Amino acid sequence: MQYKLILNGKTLKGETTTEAVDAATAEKVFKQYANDNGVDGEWTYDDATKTFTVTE
Repeated sequence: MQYKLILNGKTLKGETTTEAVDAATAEKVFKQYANDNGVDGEWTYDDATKTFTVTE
């Protein structure tokens, strides 16, 4: 599957589409992108919308 990351705060607000395949892998990819850009913090995910949020 393809998963959407919403990054919300600090450095940037926006949505980046990563061809992340599965849930597990997308957490490891998304922790990296988040920490790469600054917004290390709390994680939420919703399945039905293919949606991951890095929230303050």
